[PDB]
Amino acid sequence: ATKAVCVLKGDGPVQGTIHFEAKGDTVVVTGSITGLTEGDHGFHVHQFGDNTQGCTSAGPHFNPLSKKHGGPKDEERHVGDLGNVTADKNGVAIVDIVDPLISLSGEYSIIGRTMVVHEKPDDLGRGGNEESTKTGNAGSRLACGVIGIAK
Amino acid sequence: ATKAVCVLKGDGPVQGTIHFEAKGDTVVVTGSITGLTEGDHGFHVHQFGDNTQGCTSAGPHFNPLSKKHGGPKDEERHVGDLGNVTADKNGVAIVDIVDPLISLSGEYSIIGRTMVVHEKPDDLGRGGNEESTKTGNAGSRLACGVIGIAK
Ligand SMILES: [Cu+2]
Ligand SMILES: [Cu+2]
Ligand SMILES: [Zn+2]
Ligand SMILES: [Zn+2]
Repeated sequence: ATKAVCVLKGDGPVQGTIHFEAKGDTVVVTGSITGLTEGDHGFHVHQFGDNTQGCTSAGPHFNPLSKKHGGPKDEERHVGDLGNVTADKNGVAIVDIVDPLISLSGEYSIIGRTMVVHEKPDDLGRGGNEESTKTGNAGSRLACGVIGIAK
Repeated sequence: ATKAVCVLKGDGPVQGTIHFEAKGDTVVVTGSITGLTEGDHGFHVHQFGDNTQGCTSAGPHFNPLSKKHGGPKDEERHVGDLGNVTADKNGVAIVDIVDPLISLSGEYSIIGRTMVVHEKPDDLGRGGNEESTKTGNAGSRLACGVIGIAK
């Protein structure tokens, strides 16, 4: 697929539609998430597209290369590290990311995996603690969805 | 990619969890669906893992070989044609299917696509009207979910 889509849903007020498009050796991510508290929220691709137990069953951050948690710009990051999405006072976050590590095909494709938007911001592996270089301290999983093939 | 899972959700009471496992050269599908009316219900893999408009956006049945709709045992069928699941009087349908066309990797992969359970029985393409050759007259989509990679 050169195109993918993900519908984020959770137990609370957070929902959103995320679009993915392959361009060169990058994936352009677009869309929006509504119902968010003003400010930043971690935005990551988790390993499994398993929603049997809410967003918890999605597992760890997609990390096929076995590296530590970082920000999208860092060389030392998990493939699923897409940084933070920023919500305005109205609680809407317009997503716009161009990532060079995630892919929509091949060994480490993200199709069939889970997109997760977190409760708190992602400190990009710079919080100092140990929960910083594993998840970036983004908190619980507000909404999530399995990444699917799009027309 | 040897295991996959799908959580079926809809506007109504129908829900269920479907499991997929690559065993040998085939794919074993198991699980259960609840909240169904007693009797048969179409059970298919639709082309897109797009839930932006409910089960509607999933598109037509997955059909990479460009064939007409049929039953799972027919030569002429869509790759996504898994026939009917049968609900007992308590509204529970136990899924136990092994299928020769679907796969969890490559050209026939259903990872990232949508599993749908229909309101009415699939006539296995033998209804005699044009609709039979497309959807088996299975009708509306009661519940669906994107097929994701499982641990
Ligand atoms: Cu995360
Ligand atoms: Cu169908
Ligand atoms: Zn990470
Ligand atoms: Zn069909």
